[PDB]
Amino acid sequence: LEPFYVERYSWSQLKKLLADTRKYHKAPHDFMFVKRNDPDGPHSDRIYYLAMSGENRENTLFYSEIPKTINRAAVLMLSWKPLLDLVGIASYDYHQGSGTFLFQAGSGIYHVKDGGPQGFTQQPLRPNLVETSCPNIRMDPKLCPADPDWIAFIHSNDIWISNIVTREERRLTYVHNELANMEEDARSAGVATFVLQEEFDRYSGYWWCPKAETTPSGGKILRILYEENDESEVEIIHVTSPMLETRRADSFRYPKTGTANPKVTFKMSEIMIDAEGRIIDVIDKELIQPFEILFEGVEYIARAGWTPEGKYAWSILLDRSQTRLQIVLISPELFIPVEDDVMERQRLIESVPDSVTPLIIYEETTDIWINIHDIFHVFPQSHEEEIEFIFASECKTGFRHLYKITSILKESKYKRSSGGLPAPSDFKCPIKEEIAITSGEWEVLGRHGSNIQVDEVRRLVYFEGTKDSPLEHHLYVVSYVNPGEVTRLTDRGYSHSCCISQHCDFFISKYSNQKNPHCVSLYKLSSPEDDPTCKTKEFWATILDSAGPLPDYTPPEIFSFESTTGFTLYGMLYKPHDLQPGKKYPTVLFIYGGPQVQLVNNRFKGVKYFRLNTLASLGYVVVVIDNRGSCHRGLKFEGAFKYKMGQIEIDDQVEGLQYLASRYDFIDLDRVGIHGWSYGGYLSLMALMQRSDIFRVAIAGAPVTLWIFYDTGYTERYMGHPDQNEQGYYLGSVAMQAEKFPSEPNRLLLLHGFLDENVHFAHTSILLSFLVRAGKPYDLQIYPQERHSIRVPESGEHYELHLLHYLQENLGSRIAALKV
Amino acid sequence: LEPFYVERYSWSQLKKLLADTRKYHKAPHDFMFVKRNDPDGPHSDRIYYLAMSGENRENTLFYSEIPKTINRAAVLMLSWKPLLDLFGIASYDYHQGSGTFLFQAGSGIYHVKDGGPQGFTQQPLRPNLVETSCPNIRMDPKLCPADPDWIAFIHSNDIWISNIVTREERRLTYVHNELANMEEDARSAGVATFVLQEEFDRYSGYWWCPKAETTPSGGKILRILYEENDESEVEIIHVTSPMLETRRADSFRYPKTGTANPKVTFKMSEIMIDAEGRIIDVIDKELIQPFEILFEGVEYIARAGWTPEGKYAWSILLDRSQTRLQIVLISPELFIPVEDDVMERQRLIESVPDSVTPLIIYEETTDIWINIHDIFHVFPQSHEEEIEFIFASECKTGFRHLYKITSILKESKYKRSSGGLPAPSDFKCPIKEEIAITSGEWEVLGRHGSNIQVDEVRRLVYFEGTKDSPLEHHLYVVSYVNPGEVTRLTDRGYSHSCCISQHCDFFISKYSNQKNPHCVSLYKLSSPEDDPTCKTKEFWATILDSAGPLPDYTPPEIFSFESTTGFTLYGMLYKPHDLQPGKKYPTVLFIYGGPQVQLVNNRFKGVKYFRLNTLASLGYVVVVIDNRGSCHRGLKFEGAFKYKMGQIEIDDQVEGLQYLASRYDFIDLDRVGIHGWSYGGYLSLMALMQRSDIFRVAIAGAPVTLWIFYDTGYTERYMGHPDQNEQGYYLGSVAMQAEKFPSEPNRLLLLHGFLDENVHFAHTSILLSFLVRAGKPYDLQIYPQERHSIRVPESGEHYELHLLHYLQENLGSRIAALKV
Repeated sequence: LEPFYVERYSWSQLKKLLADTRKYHKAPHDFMFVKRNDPDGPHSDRIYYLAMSGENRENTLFYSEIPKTINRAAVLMLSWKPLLDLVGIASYDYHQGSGTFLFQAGSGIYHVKDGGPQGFTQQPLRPNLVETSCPNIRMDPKLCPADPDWIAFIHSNDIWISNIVTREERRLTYVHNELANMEEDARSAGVATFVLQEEFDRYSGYWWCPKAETTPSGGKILRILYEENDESEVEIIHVTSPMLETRRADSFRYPKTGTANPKVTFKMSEIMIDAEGRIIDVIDKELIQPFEILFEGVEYIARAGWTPEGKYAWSILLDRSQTRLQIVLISPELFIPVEDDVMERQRLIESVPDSVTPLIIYEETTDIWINIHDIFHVFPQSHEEEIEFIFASECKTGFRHLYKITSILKESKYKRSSGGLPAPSDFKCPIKEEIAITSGEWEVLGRHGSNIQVDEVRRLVYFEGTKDSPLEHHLYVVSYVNPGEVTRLTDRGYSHSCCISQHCDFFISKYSNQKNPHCVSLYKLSSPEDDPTCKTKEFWATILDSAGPLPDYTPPEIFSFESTTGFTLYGMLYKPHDLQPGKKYPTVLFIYGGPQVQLVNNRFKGVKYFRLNTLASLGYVVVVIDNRGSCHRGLKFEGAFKYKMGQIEIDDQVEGLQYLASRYDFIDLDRVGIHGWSYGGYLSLMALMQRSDIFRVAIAGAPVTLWIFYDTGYTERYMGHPDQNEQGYYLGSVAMQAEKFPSEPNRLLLLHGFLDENVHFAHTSILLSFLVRAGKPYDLQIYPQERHSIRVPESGEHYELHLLHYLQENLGSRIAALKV
Repeated sequence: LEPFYVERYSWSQLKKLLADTRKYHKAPHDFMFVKRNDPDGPHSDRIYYLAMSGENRENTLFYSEIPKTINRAAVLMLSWKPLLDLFGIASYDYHQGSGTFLFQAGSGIYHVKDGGPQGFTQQPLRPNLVETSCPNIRMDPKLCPADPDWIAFIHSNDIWISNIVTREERRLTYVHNELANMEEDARSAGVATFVLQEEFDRYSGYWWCPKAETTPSGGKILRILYEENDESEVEIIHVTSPMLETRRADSFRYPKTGTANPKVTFKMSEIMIDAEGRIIDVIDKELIQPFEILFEGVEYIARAGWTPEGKYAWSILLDRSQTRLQIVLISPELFIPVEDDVMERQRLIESVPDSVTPLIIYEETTDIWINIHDIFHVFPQSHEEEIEFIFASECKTGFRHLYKITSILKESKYKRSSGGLPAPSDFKCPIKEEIAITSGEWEVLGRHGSNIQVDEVRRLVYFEGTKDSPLEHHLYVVSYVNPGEVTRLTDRGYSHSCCISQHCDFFISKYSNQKNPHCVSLYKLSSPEDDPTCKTKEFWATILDSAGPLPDYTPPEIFSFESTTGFTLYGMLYKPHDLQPGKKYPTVLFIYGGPQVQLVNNRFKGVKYFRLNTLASLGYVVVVIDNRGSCHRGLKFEGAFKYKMGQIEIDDQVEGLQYLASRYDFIDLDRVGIHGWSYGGYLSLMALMQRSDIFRVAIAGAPVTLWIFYDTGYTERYMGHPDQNEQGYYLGSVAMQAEKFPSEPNRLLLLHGFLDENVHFAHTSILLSFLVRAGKPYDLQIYPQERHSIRVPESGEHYELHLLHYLQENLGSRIAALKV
């Protein structure tokens, strides 16, 4: 069986090849339905959404008209109507009673009105700048749901509010100083700190109370819950400033694993507004006892918000190890004004009843980890001493499922005036009811936009899950009263990502598969008159048509194999284009292989993984395998590498590789390469360390080389604290095992964005430090202008060019074979 | 001619080859002569000196006995007797009258006596630790020459003094606070700042007055001249900290070319002491008028000290462009106490006479630049109206020569009482006499320890120079009264580094040549009875013996050629070992090429440049050429590249390369590589950029890629201010011309110490950013533990390993030909 050697192009020629194939190459999202309520008009709804409409175009608001009826013989294509007059807009708020949109576009915060009592526009509206006296950029703007005249935003790590008709502007928090350096002033209000944004996907740190309390004089009280962080004890790291001329570095509060997270607490801003819409006074309030006493054991505020009527604030709270989750109701009466005078302050503590107390309405544990999600729905309060809610969890069965829970709002055993600390269980509510709404060997999805929509009239819950296949996401519906069978609403053969109307009579799906690029289509939901539980769908219109099967892109084929570990493991195979019979080709394993990611599924890969096809076209077999630890296969599948990251993943990659090599004799196992970014770079190094017999070259992008360098939230989920897993951290850190790398050159390539604040460059430089100490060869490429991703096209072009040339010169071509 | 190809050794074989050739592998310095004064004893002198006894041992004081007579049939090897037994030392201080040594060894400052009234030890001495209350490390200790009980030192950028018998310890300056961080507190006293240490080789910023003024009470006043620096307006730069696990950078005051140098002034500390050694008071004193007014146009305090009688402080002052030098006498009466009260301060200003004024006893200019040196001898004052001194200069002829000068210390035309400002020439002293002691097309040496020694009895001056050859330094002697014949004292055929005993009856030479490793020998000076002016020498004893003609080292041969530019240029050629007939070999140009350095001379290159021989043993031609700009050829030769660094150097390299190619068939001009560090790395990049027709590969170490990033003292000397040389700065900066690099890979290797504070790593990172932008390929090696030098052995070994392997794979071997 003869070895195929790839065509040996020059650097200039490969640049041309890449530029030519690139030359040919954002979908609508954040949908919202608003009813017309016009009996004579032809339209039932107007949908609003964010999209581009061009390769080089700002992301902006559009609308389309949903007609009451359609021509069912034809296919309706909805025209995109620009909502606004002339990157861009990333998200938007809406208040339905008034029609007020609010959004940030560049530095400015703007608002328009459509769909309210004002009616529906037929032409682009003019964005109205919310004026300000704040010198710096305003971040994270939110409408007050109780009063759409008021917004809030962050300026220099403090909370501000601004009235968009009276033009009044007030600062609510005085925690940060814009003029002081960060080393001395490390406190913020209303802002999620690094670990929360990066490792829990919480981006805001303040929440409007959705209802206004009326006052005696005919005014009102608006309310804002917010987290206040003190990062004074968090370690300070320096990362190189993008302006390389300065030869300077930015300071950065980075809680590395096994060191202090920020000191956190809850606060409440109480804004008194008079009859004319003007601020009487602002009273800043704090918890009656400190956070550590009321919420024992809690490290992270994972999520937060309010109940629909604004009676209680809620929060989802994690312990340090992230094996215990608590859902806690927090009353506004737990908050007292911040007081310097101890005499007046002691009176305010004694004035608040002992009956007012935190209410832990739910608690769960696991000995794997808590995966945080966005599913949490709270029904209206039927009775004063009860609360009903839907939550999702992997803790019961090891797959994420929905549960309808009723908890009893009991007065606590603990009395505050007695002058003691509460026992752990004193705030725990008892569980009256806990019904499993779903179950099986498959999960409900709750991250990255996936959530539930609850029809309260027909008593149903729409959700996304993996019930039909782990390679496809689908829309499902089921009753939450008499949970029986689960009706799938999307068609098989594509993977779907869906949005359901607030009115529960429509859903939109963005869908694709390996062959076809992503589509976006609208579907009307119907039920037969005799049974509202039973749900059917009908195609209504196309929002975004697929480009169709692209020329010069051959998709891969999805394979599987029964692993010796007792799991089916899936993969993607790109056959090298124009197979010559009786010839064996060089192979390139592309890998990520860490938690919270699945690379192998029935989705279009011709956008993001286009260069895998380019490798196939030059004569490389390309393989991708989701090893144990990847998502969408349940908690036990995910848990396989708890305490043991780096030890198992390459066994699955090799087992899958050898499966393919037996069934396909065109795979040359003497010329295999491995490449990945972040965790993929990490495993690319482990592959070369552990299995140098199988892997000739390894190309590691932004690799974790040393787990002690990575943050608290991520590293302690999967590896625990470093003091209690000394062997796991050692075996999982490539920089502590530099002697295991080859003494042969032209096998190791390290790639790194120099400005990376996520996986610090330090990971690479310390690896290099030990490789140099151990007399080991390496190749290195730096991207001086890039962080963790590659954003500037020139850097990405150079990356791809160097990668192809490296694979050619050290793996694929005939000159590569001669170098040994 | 058939092409020779070097053997393809593996990475492991090359490591072994480098380790075997290394397996077989700091001379005596800082000499001092002390007379025995023992008529009955066998020894005339004891010599003390710093050295390293073994390979891995520390640097300490030793001594040897100089006998009154010698067996002239035999060769006396002096035995090294350890002075200390410490339960290291970079320098020491000594007081003749008392016999007190003072030195720093590690964190401690020590004192111990030998060779005065207390006698001469016959075994190692255990030193006495100086007591302190200071928490941080103490720097730059100096004995008071007027009282060996008193020492000074620096602690946290302020001057302290302490008494080694009474144990009194007083802080003299209150200019820096260690508690406040670097960003806000930028003042220091007694310390030379960055630029003056790197670019002017001044390491101290305070000078003891050599004499004590007696008080009528019975005590005395001791004085310390010092410079006070304010670095507030100097730019702050961040350099990666050596502890890579911290992921932090350290702050550094780095005055980049075209920006503010430190604000500098002179101060005077007056220490009043009572009759029995106790301090009475300390008065800190400042200049009567500001530094800028008294010393118009002066940027740099290049050198400073006192006249031997202690009457005047002196200073050598440069303007910003470093084309004007002034020697200035500064009376203690020009200093007044520092006063807050403005009325009491104006009393003190008026209490100083108008006759007391700064005295500019010498001034010179040049169209090239002033090279600062350490030669300045002031004779005793016979008349109070006159000062006689010897100074050296290149400004008269273009070569450095000694001049005896007499200046009239006149009363100035400027009066302070008049209430105006002094004009430029008001402080200039008229020149009574200016005799040239030496002359010719050759230079006197005044840097790196080269200096003069004056014999005031015989009226002679000993010096070092290039008179006999620019490839050899030799010791000479000449009269300063009736200068004529210059008598060489060292033997032709070696290059010498010498020092003369204070008593002018002995000199020591460290000498070597191309064939023989370095030796150190003692020679006795004497005169014939008929003429004290005449000096002869005789070999007395060896201090450090030769290793002998070194096994497995083959030295190069020095050559020269008559350049088209009108100068003879010198070079070194390493012929390949086992030179086959009718074959041509790959060539490696090693380069520095910047100012203040000469690579080609008659010295042993088998230690520092041992690996050039190793390259020749593998079959490489190695060439080194001293292009125009290199030192030891006069100021006109050196000035060739003024305003245009990087534009002329490679022309000379290539001319010398073509000269060798026409005279030797074995040089294969199709396979020429270039390599150097610092300025050599810079020129290696320029070589590939400008002349890719000549040079196949370039290995750039710590390269200056961008002259705006380099400091004031160096860059502005050679290139002027950036506004006055926009094109020279552009053309001289390789990062600004990234498009000129090759589109072929395997031609450019970048080497850089990651922690380099001198040539910042940003030179590389910025070059790489432009190379990425221009789609150009590069190879990169980082040394994460190294600064500008490569100190840690592992880093050095890896560098040598990787460089050999790179040259093999991309220049020398058969695979290198097939790669193109």
